[PDB]
Amino acid sequence: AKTIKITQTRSAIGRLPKHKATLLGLGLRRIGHTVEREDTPAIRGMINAVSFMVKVEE
Amino acid sequence: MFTINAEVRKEQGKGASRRLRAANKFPAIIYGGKEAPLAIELDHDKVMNMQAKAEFYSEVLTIVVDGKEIKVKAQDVQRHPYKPKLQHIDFVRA
Amino acid sequence: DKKSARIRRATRARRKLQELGATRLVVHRTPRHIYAQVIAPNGSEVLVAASTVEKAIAEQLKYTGNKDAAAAVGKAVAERALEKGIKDVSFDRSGFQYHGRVQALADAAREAGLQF
Amino acid sequence: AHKKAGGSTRNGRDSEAKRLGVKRFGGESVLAGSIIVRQRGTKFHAGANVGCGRDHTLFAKADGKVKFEVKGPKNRKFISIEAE
Amino acid sequence: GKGKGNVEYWVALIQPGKVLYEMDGVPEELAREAFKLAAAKLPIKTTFVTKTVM
RNA sequence: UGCCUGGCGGCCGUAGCGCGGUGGUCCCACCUGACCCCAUGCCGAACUCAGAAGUGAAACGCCGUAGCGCCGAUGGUAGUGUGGGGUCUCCCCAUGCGAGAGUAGGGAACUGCCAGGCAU
RNA sequence: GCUCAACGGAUAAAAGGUACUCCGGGGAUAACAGGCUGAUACCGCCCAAGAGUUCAUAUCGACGGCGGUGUUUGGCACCUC
RNA sequence: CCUCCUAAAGAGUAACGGAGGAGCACGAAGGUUGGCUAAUCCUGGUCGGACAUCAGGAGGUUAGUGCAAUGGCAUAAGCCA
RNA sequence: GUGAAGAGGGAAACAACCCAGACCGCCAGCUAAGGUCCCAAAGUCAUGGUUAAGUGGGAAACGAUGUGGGAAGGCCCAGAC
Ligand SMILES: [Mg+2]
Ligand SMILES: [Mg+2]
Ligand SMILES: [Mg+2]
Ligand SMILES: [Mg+2]
Ligand SMILES: [Mg+2]
Ligand SMILES: [Mg+2]
Ligand SMILES: [Mg+2]
Ligand SMILES: [Mg+2]
Ligand SMILES: [Mg+2]
Ligand SMILES: [Mg+2]
Ligand SMILES: [Mg+2]
Ligand SMILES: [Mg+2]
Ligand SMILES: [Mg+2]
Ligand SMILES: [Mg+2]
Ligand SMILES: [Mg+2]
Ligand SMILES: [Mg+2]
Ligand SMILES: [Mg+2]
Ligand SMILES: [Mg+2]
Ligand SMILES: [Mg+2]
Ligand SMILES: [Mg+2]
Ligand SMILES: [Mg+2]
Ligand SMILES: [Mg+2]
Ligand SMILES: [Mg+2]
Ligand SMILES: [Mg+2]
Repeated sequence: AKTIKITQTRSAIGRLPKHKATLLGLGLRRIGHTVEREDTPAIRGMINAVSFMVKVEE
Repeated sequence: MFTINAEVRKEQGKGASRRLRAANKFPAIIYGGKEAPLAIELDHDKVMNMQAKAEFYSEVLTIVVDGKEIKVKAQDVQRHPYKPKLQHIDFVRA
Repeated sequence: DKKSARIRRATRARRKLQELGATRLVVHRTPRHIYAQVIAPNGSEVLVAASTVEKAIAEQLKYTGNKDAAAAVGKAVAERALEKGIKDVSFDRSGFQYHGRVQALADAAREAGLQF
Repeated sequence: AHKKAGGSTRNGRDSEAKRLGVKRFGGESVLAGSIIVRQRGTKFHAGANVGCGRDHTLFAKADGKVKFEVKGPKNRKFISIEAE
Repeated sequence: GKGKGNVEYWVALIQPGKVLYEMDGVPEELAREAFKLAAAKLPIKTTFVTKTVM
């Protein structure tokens, strides 16, 4: 039920394809895109995978 | 005969240990005995100077942690591969 | 050792039966007594057991270690298996040469009704 | 010392890779007759409902799910097919 | 090309901490001088270490 | 129910080896003898048959033993996925995974079914 | 029934010269020069056995070690066919 | 064409990279049933020894696998009938 | 991963390096890498250290009372160096 906001803060150019797929799964589309998602262990795992290029407003 | 002031480690692992060894301390363990092991955070320079004596590895050390004194033996020592520094000390409750 | 050699001999047919899933009529022959068991395919449950060591079988026997005692014990084990409805088993000679007392037990069981 | 010298090599031979190894891993669900592992010699053994071909290829003999287990006194590795 | 080369000399890869030479039965200062003389012939930085119980 | 023994397993060294001891009413083993059934590329050794005098000697079972084998943490170390950095053929930092060896220590297995024996 | 072994086997059946040469192409690929690199080469320096009547270091300097230059022989094939 | 490595713990993966083999053999060296377990060393023993056959022990598969190497193999895939 | 087939900002210049993916227009704002003395937009910013070599702004073994920090140790007002 709890919802976090995820803001992409770095480019996806030159990232690993798995990182790009994680960005797509989160739904982030471009730098400075902020999306709202639910707070699940799976979502936390995605954020941990791409933690270097996204910021989380919990 | 030698007293070693020790403090309780808060975080364990590779990162925390390397942080200690940079900050001029080094991890150590007190195992043996009938109770659970205790991880401690020794002062590297003092312990190196005090272990310079050859009787460090023979007499029963005393360790002061939280005022509680523990009578120990120096069981095993890990040294830096190419430096006069210590990386880890195994103490046995005795 | 003799029993070590016997176990080594038996193990192949025992494993074949154990993977096939056959109910197993395992024999065990000693110089004095001859034992027979019928065991479930899992190997940890003894369905029936007839032996010359027990009074009900022994008291009708002169000597417990010969072909006639073997025939008596085979007859007994086969009839008890038929009363438990075991019907169809497979023979585990346990390394013993299928001959003499073991063969006599086998024929006694076959004529009594166990199918193998 | 002008151009070069010379000298042949005696090697430079090899054979087509055979594509051995485990085909269906533990937990998978196979159809009857599915090859579970191609191997040289019984590195893996045939457990329940698993048959061993001439080239020691293990194939499932019954529909179900693969299951590896260490079994026996020699701690060998047996592939079994749980009934599914 | 045209294959590999021929074996010419044998080496022993050295990693930090490896105790190359050991010596016994001599005074410590003479050991230091001998080890200095030896290290002068090697392409790797060295140091003088002593025996310890553990 | 207790304990001993035999069989079939479970499991596959905390379960194996060594060393010391102990068991024969029952079981087991050794044992006695070969028209025989059956047998040895010779030999009743083994396999087999007919038995039971004797002994637990060997084997086996059990018990006790740490001399080994075996298992074995906590901690540290090595390595390493992702992101950075350095005087970059090697390293370091953040974070995640984290051994091998070794140390303390444990350790002389445990357990199911059936049958027989003894004390009930 | 093919050592069709150049082994997916151009024919059943086939070797050479060209400085007398010719055409299409290539710096996809060589010789000359340039380039990168520096094994080699050349020049330095470190340790110092020893030689030097005694004395390692006036002058040499073994066994080894560390660099510089781009001065030869090279390596590569980046420019130019 | 076969085997190991490179090959980066699924498969696959190049070099004029590092090592070796094949162009078969067998009517039994195949099937099945029954049975058996090796190398080596030590001790004792006629010719007879370091190495022949015999007996005992230690050992533990350090053997064998018709031929390369790998993976296997004690329930034997090894050895007899 | 990038270039090929990706412009733009940075690395002085510098396909392939760092940042970042150009639909068009604007004499609007916030930033990434990288920077803020002048060329040349932005700190002659604040705090505490270090360097005296133009190091910064090429290079090793090795050498040295350069300087800064640290933990010891030796001899000392029977007055030590
Ligand atoms: Mg780390
Ligand atoms: Mg090749
Ligand atoms: Mg461990
Ligand atoms: Mg061809
Ligand atoms: Mg071809
Ligand atoms: Mg022309
Ligand atoms: Mg070119
Ligand atoms: Mg040229
Ligand atoms: Mg040149
Ligand atoms: Mg040019
Ligand atoms: Mg040009
Ligand atoms: Mg692979
Ligand atoms: Mg891989
Ligand atoms: Mg064969
Ligand atoms: Mg065969
Ligand atoms: Mg093109
Ligand atoms: Mg660009
Ligand atoms: Mg692109
Ligand atoms: Mg640009
Ligand atoms: Mg530049
Ligand atoms: Mg520019
Ligand atoms: Mg676009
Ligand atoms: Mg701004
Ligand atoms: Mg300005």
